[PDB]
Amino acid sequence: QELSRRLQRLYPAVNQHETPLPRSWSPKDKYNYIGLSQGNLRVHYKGHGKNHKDAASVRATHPIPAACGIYYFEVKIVSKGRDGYMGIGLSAQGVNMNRLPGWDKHSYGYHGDDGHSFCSSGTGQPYGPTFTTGDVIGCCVNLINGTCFYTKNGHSLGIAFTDLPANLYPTVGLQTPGEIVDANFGQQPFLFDIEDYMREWRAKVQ
Repeated sequence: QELSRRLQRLYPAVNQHETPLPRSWSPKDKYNYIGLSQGNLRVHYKGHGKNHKDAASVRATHPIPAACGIYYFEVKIVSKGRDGYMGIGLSAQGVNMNRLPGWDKHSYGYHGDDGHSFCSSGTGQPYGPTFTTGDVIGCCVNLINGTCFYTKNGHSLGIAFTDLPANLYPTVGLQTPGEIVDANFGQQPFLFDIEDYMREWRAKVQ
C-alpha cells in the first residue's frame, strides 16, 4: 500500500497500532446533511442550507496522534456550490456537527467565503484569503507546540491558532447546496512540501 508507506514516511514516530492515523472521513461521525463518496474522501452538502443553522460537519475516523509531531492534511474545493460557506479545521470528539468548524468550544476553523479564522468562537478574525472552487487548502498542526497554520495552493498563511487541546480530529463543514470537497490524508503527494517544512521547523525552532 502506497498509503501506509507514505504515512510511515511522514510520521515515523507513530505507532499506528496503538494510535491509528486518520485515513478518511467517518461514515458515522457526521451530521445527516453530509454525504460521502470516493472511499469516504469526498464530502457533499445535501441539506437545504437556508442559513447557519443548516451547517453540517464531518470528523475523520481518528484523532491526530500526538507522535506525528507535525501533522498535515489537504482539502480540494471541488465545488463552492451556491455560496461556498465551507470551513476547514480541527474538532474535539464531543463537538456538535450541526456547525461549521471553529464556532464551538474545542473547534477550530478557516472559512472560505470570508477567509476568517474561528478559534472556538462564533466570531471570525481576519486571517487569510478567501477560497473557492479549484483551491487546495491545507491544515498543518504542530502537536509539539499546540499550534496550527493553514496553506492555500501550496503556500503557508501563518499560525491561526495556539494553545490547542490534545486529540483533535480533522474536520470539514459545509452549508450550501452543491458544495463538494475532496480530502487528502496522505493517499497522494501534497501540494505543500510538508517533509521539507518539517526539516525547516527543526532547523529554525527556538
